[PDB]
Order: sequence, then structure tokens, then C-alpha cells
Amino acid sequence: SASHPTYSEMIAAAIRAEKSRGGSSRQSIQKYIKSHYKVGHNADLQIKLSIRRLLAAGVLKQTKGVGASGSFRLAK
Amino acid sequence: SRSNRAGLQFPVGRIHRLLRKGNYAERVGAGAPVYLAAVMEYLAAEVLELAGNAARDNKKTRIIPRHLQLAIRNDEELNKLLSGVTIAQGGVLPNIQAVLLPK
Amino acid sequence: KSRSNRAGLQFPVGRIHRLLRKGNYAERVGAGAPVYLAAVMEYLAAEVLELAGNAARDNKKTRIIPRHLQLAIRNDEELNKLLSGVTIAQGGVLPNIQAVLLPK
Amino acid sequence: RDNIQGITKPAIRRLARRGGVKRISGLIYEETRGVLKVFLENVIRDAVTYTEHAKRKTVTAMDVVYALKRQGRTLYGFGG
Amino acid sequence: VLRDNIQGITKPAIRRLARRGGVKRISGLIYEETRGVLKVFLENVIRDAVTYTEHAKRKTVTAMDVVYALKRQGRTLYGFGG
Amino acid sequence: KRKESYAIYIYKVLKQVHPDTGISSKAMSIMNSFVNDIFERIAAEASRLAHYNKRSTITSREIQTAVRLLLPGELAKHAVSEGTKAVTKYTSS
Amino acid sequence: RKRKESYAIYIYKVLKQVHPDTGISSKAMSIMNSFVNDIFERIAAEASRLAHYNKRSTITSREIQTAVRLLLPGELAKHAVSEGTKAVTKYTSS
Amino acid sequence: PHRYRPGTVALREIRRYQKSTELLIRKLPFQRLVREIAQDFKTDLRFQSSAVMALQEASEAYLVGLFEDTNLCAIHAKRVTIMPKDIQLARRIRGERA
Amino acid sequence: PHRYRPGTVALREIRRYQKSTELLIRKLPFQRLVREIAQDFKTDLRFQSSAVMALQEASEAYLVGLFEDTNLCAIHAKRVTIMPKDIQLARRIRGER
DNA sequence: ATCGGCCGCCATCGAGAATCCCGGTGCCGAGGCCGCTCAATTGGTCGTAGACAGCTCTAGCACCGCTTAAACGCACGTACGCGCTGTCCCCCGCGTTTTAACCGCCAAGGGGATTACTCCCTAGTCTCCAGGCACGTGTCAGATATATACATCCGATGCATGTA
DNA sequence: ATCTACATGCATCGGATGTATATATCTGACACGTGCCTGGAGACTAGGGAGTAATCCCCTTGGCGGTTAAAACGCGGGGGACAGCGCGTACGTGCGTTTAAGCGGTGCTAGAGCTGTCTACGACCAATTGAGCGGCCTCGGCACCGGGATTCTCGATGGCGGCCGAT
Repeated sequence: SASHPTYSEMIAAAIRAEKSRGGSSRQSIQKYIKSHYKVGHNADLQIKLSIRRLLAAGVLKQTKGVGASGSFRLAK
Repeated sequence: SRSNRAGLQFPVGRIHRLLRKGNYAERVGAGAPVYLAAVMEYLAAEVLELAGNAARDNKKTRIIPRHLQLAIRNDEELNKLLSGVTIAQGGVLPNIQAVLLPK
Repeated sequence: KSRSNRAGLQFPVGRIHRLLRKGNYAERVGAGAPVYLAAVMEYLAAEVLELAGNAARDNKKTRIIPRHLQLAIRNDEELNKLLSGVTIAQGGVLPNIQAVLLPK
Repeated sequence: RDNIQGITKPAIRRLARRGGVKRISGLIYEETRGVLKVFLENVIRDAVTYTEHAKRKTVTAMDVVYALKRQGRTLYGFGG
Repeated sequence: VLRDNIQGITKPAIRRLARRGGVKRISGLIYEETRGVLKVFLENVIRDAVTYTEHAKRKTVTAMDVVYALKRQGRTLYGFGG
Repeated sequence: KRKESYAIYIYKVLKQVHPDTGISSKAMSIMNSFVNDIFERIAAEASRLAHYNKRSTITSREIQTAVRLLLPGELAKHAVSEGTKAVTKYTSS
Repeated sequence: RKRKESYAIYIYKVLKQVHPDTGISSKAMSIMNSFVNDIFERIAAEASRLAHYNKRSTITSREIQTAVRLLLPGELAKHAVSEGTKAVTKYTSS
Repeated sequence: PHRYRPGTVALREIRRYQKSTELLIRKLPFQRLVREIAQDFKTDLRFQSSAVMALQEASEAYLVGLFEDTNLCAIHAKRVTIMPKDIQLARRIRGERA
Repeated sequence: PHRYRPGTVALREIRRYQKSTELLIRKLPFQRLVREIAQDFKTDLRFQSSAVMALQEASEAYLVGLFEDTNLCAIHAKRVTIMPKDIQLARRIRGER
């Protein structure tokens, strides 16, 4: 029952942290999720599934890749 | 007879005739067909024993070719000798790679 | 006079006749068999020597070396199939590099 | 070119299952037919030469065994 | 009482043989694996050659012994006779 | 019309190891094909062995060297023992 | 020393037949000699088994032709049979 | 309905046909193939019943061994499916085709 | 301060050593290896000079052919590096085991 | 935002290390020559392998007709093929230090190599005969069958989870 | 917003599959007995291959001092090994219909095969001489070296298009 913020807000803070013009890769987000926040085994699953949602609604923007395999950048 | 004298079941006399008529050499030694009969009997006994174990393991009183294939490939020594020979109606040893089985 | 000249071969038909009788291959040896073998050996020998000869002239060296012999056999599909079980001493390998290894 | 198509899809599927493969690609079925025709052609090439040497018009089981023996793959049980 | 002379096969030597084979990159574990394979091969080949030598009642192993042994192994060698 | 085989002798050895074991007709043919190959293999090598050393006779000594080459170490060790043992008993009486 | 038979002279003549101006090294000559010896033992053994398979007490020219068709690839066997049968005809002619 | 997933029945098929020695190729079409191929080398060929069977026994053994060797190539590639690439590789290393 | 990329000197060595027929293994250590192993089967063995040369030619040829088959296995795995997995695979398909 | 600002991706130029192509030159070894000799050749003779005609009679080719079981066209869709990409440390480049192969010469004798001499070993021949094979005749081990026993496999239900 | 109520992942249980196990019985192939015959054993003689001792002498093993090319060691890091998303679709599975294979008929006869006859062929052999090989020695093709000529490799450098966060 570890306490940690939103998974829609945790991937948002990890894209803001490292400023890369190509973007912040999803796998790097995880390292920021389990080093700045207390998460469990289920983290990697929902991090992938969090990318599934806010990618199609317009919250996130694809840059070089497909789905949660490539990279992305937080839409303005 | 000479088979009883050598203490072998395989016919040394028959082996002697084929060695003289088989164009292997001009003359055939007296102890060569005896040696060969012993060698032939030993190898046949080895094959027959592993195949004999294979017949009782299948709960069958009579040995079939399936038992022959199983004996050679499961025996390290026997598989190396016969590696170049395919046994008719032998099938393959039941082997399945671990990568195909699901979690 | 000799049988090698009569058959029109350089390889010794007389030697082949002697070798066929003493090699324990059969009780009796035909009259035309050692002639046939000499023709076959000379033909096969001629193929290897010409492809190795072209391999020697391609290297600007008249004298044939085992390297030239290996190049001739392995580049010929028929010869490679025949000699697939034979290793040529000092032959080296055909300079071959798979295209996936080269950078781009 | 007519009966080489006689080797059916489920026949090839069973042989590969005995080999131990779970799934088979679609292009494999034709590749195997080519290899088998070539294989048979070589073996039959050697077998027919044995048959022609004995001046017979009938191919004995002994022809296949010797042909296989020359190719390096020896077959047991048929007049070995 | 083994003085292992199999370590006498150096890393750059194995590197060169693989270069002649046409490989671009070599794993670190290959060097030990090759020494094992080479030891087994020679052990088998030397076993057969020496048996030919013992059959000829010689205390010396001729090159002809190696040629006959290799021919039985399936690898026939040209240039040293036979 | 008369045609010789090893069928009878193979069956006897079969009854020596396992008395309670038959043998189908197909497997007996397999055993016969197996026997012919072993003869031809060792005898050819023995012939080449006699031909390599420039000897005009194939002796019992030629058979032992051929066996040590073809068979694996353990099988070769055991086969040589039974062979040499049988030869001594044959030359006895 | 004792005189030991070889195939060096016959190989050398054929060398001048194909290439008059080309030579060969001693090692490569040994390779050619080992190759020739191998071919002899190979074809003759297969021919010996052919006479034994067909219950013949003599090895004839007909057995050698069949053995060549078995061992050699298609193109080389066709040509090799032509040269073989041609040389035999010329031998029985003189 | 009781519909099974893919590959389990295949695995059951693996065990079934590895346990069985019966010939997996239909007899009559293979014979006609033997007739067809043999007609190239010689015309009006007669074939013993045991002669065609020897060709059939040898063929299935050769193909099956290749499929095991082919399976290993696919598995070495981290693949569960066999492909023509694995077959061509296996034959090249065998020495049949260069 | 000149440095070649990673994957060029190796390739130049490939072309270099494929064009050359010289023996790539040092002669003296190979002889001592032959002596030690041969000492297992028999003691006080004599070896011809031509005999040792034959062993080295056959070995390098066997290894080179093997290295081509091993290279193909590594490439078939979508790999540029050879690994013991490729060696064990190549020997298994060969039939040596 | 319009932006200078600024990390990403791009192409011709320029060392600069490497292979190539040139003549020059030194040296082992191919290629021509010669004498010893042992093996190819020739002429002569019989025995038998085998070429070949004719007879025996088996076995391969053939159409005939039904009986299912294997083959076939199809629909539905699910696990996996497989490029893209991310991320991590294996292994190439290679400089520096270290190691011992390689040379070259050669000292010594183990033992391969050959010769010569004595005789046991083995084919050949002849007579004798029994182990072994063709064949007629038997019954039990096992292929087949339908039933009972049961081993997997996948739908089915569920606390478990944060979800929008 | 909070409460209710859906999508998702990994164990527990269910019938429902094809599998397995069994008794009983149909059957044809394995097992058993006999005359027939030519192949194995026994006798005997001949002779030549081989064991053996003696001698030759080619060559293998053992040695050492120097050079220097090869190896070992080390560190840096490039780009290749590797799991996941995921998008995609080719497979497998399971139906109904379709095809013709397997079985069971005998008829016909091409063609394998045993046989008797004896002629063409090659083993056997003695005298013979040259093909062909052991030794020797020249010299030109080739391995080697220095050099420039040339391909190729890759950091350095200016140019440029897509997109942040800053002034």
C-alpha cells in the first residue's frame, strides 16, 4: 500500500525532468518512477498502460516510434 | 566342429569361406575368422541386450524395430558407431525442446 | 609399341594393369578396364590442372602452388561437390566476407 | 511436375511435428518439395545407374540400398 | 601429472584463425571453448594414428599414420602422401 | 533358389541373453542388415591394413587394430577382450 | 635407397599439355599426386563391390563406366565417360 | 463451444507422432513421384513393392533429421516458428549444398 | 592521436589472413601439445617432422571450416559476434557431438 | 510567440593509415640431364569364367468395385512473427609491457629401413557327410474391438486493482 | 466530486475433452518337425609369405643464444546483444463436404532365374629391355623489399531544418 502520486502525473514529471530534444524515453521514465517515487512490481505494467491512454487523447505527442516502444514528448 | 572349438555361436567356417572368396587378401589367417566371429557375436549381444531390455520395458514378449532404434540412440557408445545409419520403421527418439513448452 | 601409346594416354596403362591385378579387387581383370581408368584419371587430372593453371596465371605466377589448387576446386561447383570430403594443404580459404559484417 | 504436388500439406505438417516444431511457416512446404525432388533425383540417379549396370529394367530394393550406401546414408532392413 | 600444453594456444592465435574463418567479432568465452574442441579432436585423431603406429610395431608415428586416421575420420588430407 | 542368412545364429544369441523374448520378422531382417555391414566395415579396413603394411595375409592381429579404430573406447576395450579370449580357447583343443 | 614408384612424370606431361609455359611447385605436385592416388583407390573399390554385387569374377570396362556415373557430378561424369570410352576404342584399335 | 488455443494440440501432435513409427506420407502419391522422377534417367521402369518402400523410408528419415536440425536453428534464433532460412543454413553446414 | 572505429582492423585482418596460406598457429607449442596428449596413449613416442606438419594443417582447416559454420550460426541469430551457443549448435548439426 | 537559440541530423573536404602496384634483387627449388634397374611387355599355354540360348514359372502390372478414412475448402481468430526502438555492458581498438616462438646450427642415437635366411602357415585338392535350408503344418502372442478408467486443457468464476 | 460499477491479471475449479487401461478373441505369423544337398570339416601336400636376426643410416629428439615478432594486459567506449511494445496476420483448430486410397477379386505375362554347354578371355609364366626413378646441378620464377601511387576510412567543420525552453 505504498503511497505515490498519479501515474498520469508521474510520467509527466519524468518528461519534465530530463530535457532532451528527441524526448524522454519510456524506459528512462521507469527509473525515475522507482527512484523518485515508491512503486511496486505493478509499476512497469501501468506505466505502459498509462502511455496507452494519454497518447491518443492528445495529452502526449509521438516523436520517433510507435506506442510505448518508441519515444514521445508531452504536448504543450 | 570349429564353432564349438572356438566357443562361439557364429560359424567360423562360413566366415572363413567368405574371407577367401571376398577378395580381401591373397590368404586368410587361421585366427582371423575366429576373431571376427567373436567380435560379431559380442556386438550382436550388446545390441540384443539393450533391445532385450527395450522389449520387456514395452510389456511385449517379441522384439520389434522400435526397440532397436531406442537402444542405439540412448546408448552413447552405440549411437557414435551407427550415426550414419537410419533404421527402417524406427521413428525418432521422443525429444521436445524446452522452448516450445508454455509457462 | 607400348600400351600407353596404343591407347593414346600419357598415364601408364601398364602400371594400371599391374595395380588392378595386385590390388585384391577381383579374381580376374578385364583387358579394357585399365585403359578406361587411365583415360578417366588423365581427364580429371587435366581439369584440375587447367583451372589451377588459370589460377596461377591470374596471380602472375607461372608455377602452380597449393593455393592455386584450392581456389580452382572450391570455385567449381562440380569439383567442390567431388572434393567436399578433401582438405587441400596450404590452400587457405577463399577470401569471403558476409555483407552483413561490413559497416555502412 | 505433376505428382510432385502429390505431397499434401498435412503430410508435411506431421513430419515436422515429429521433428519437434510447434509452428510452421507457409513458404516451407514448397522448399521441402524442391529438396525432396532433388534428393529423390540424386538417389534415383544413383539407383538407376545401378539398375542399368545389371542390364535390368526392374529396380530392386538392392539398388536403393547400394545407392543410399554410396551417398553416405545407409538404410537397414531391406536386404542390407 | 598433466602438463597442459593446450594453454600454449594464445588468444591472438585463436583470433587469427577466426579471422580466416570470416568472423568480425569474437566472444570472450570462445577461446576456452576452442581449446576444448581442439583437445578432443587431437585426442581422437592421435588415438587412431597411434593405433596404426602400434600395429606397425614402430615406436615412431609416421605422417602416413595421420593421413590414414584422418581418412577414417572423414576428413581426407592431400599433400602428405596417400 | 537356396539362399543363406544369419537368421538362425542371431536368434540363438537372442535366447542366450533374454530367454523370454521373441523377434518379429522385420527386426530379424534389421539384425541381418546390421551384421553384413559390420563384416564389410572391419574386413575392408583390415584389407587396407594388410595393404598398408605390405603383408599378403590377413591375420588375427589385423582384426584387433581395425576394431580399435572403428569402435568407441569402452566398446573397443570390451570387444578386444572377448575376441582375444575366444582365439585362445580355439587354439587350445 | 630403394626405388619408389610415383606419378610425378605423368602429371608433369599433362601439365605441359594444358599449359606449355606454366610450372608447378613441389608441394602442389604432391597434392596432385595424392589426388590421383585417392581417385584410383576410390573408383576401384566401388568397381570391386560392383563385381561382387553382380556375382562376377572379373572386373571389366563396363563396371568402371557405371562407377564413374555414380561418383562424379552430372557434367563431369558425361564428359569423363566420353573420354574413357574413346580411349578404350583407340586401345582395342591398335 | 470448447475451442482450444493454438499450439497445445500441436504439442499433443508432437508427442503422438514421436511415439508412433508409422509412415506419415501417403503411400500412393509418393510412388507416382518415384515413377515420375525415375522416368528422367530411364524409360519404362519397373519397381518392386519393397523398392519404393525403401525410397520412402529413407526420405522420411532424411527429412525428419533435417527438421530437428532446422528446429535447433530456429530456437537458436529465439524463434518458435521454423522458416526457410533455418533449412538453408542447416543444409549448408551439413555439406549437402555449399 | 589517431584511432580507428570499432570494426575495421578486424575486417582488414579477415582479408589479410584469408588471402594468406601460412600457418596461423605457432609451431613449437603445437608440437608440445601433441607430445603431451600422445603421451597418454603411449610413452616415449617418436614423431616425424612431416607428421607434426600434417597435424597442424588438418587442425587449422577443421577449425576454419568450423569457424565459417559458427559464423553463419551467429549471423542467423542476428548477431555479429560468435558465441559458444553457435559452436555447440554447429557441432550438433555436424554430428560430431 | 517571434525568436535567436540550439540539439539533431547532413555532406564535402582532409588528414592519414592501409593496401596496392613497381621495379630491384637475392635464392631456394623446379626442370632438364644421366645411369642404374626393376617392372612393363610379349609370346605361349590351358583351365574356367562367362557369354548366351532355352526352359521354368514366379511376380509385377491391371482393371474391377466398393468402404470408409484421409483429404479438402472454408471460416474464424489467436498466439506469435518481427521491425523500431530503448538501454546496458560486452568486446574491438590498440597502446604499452611482457613473453617465448623462431632461427640456425648440430650433437647424439633411437629405430625405421633393408637385406638375407629359415620354416610355419594356408590355399588347393580330394573324399566325406551333416549343418542348414525349402517346405508342409501348428497355435499362441498380439492386432483389433468396444468398454471403463482417467489425464490433461481451457472455459469459468473471483478476489484483487486502481481505472476513467 | 464520490459511489457504482467495468477492464485486467493471476490462481482454483469445473466439465470435457482425447488418452489410457482392460478383458476377450480373432488371426496369421512365429514356432516346430523332416528330407535333401552341397558346403564345411578333415587329410594331405606344397611353397611362399613372414618372423627374425643382423646391419645400415636417415632423421628424430634434445640443446642453446639472440632477435623480435607475437602475446598479454589494460583501459576506453562504440555499437551490437537483448527485452518490451505492438502492430499485424499467418498460422492452427475444427466443420462439412469431397476425394480416392486401401482392400480384395483373379488374369495375363513380361521377365527374373536356374541350367547345360564350351568358347572367348585373362591368369600364369619366362625372357626381355626400356620406362622410369634415385642423384645431381643450373638458374629463373618467386618471395622479398623499398616507394610511391591510390583507395578508403572517419574526425573535423560548416550548413540547416525541426522544436524546445529562454530573453
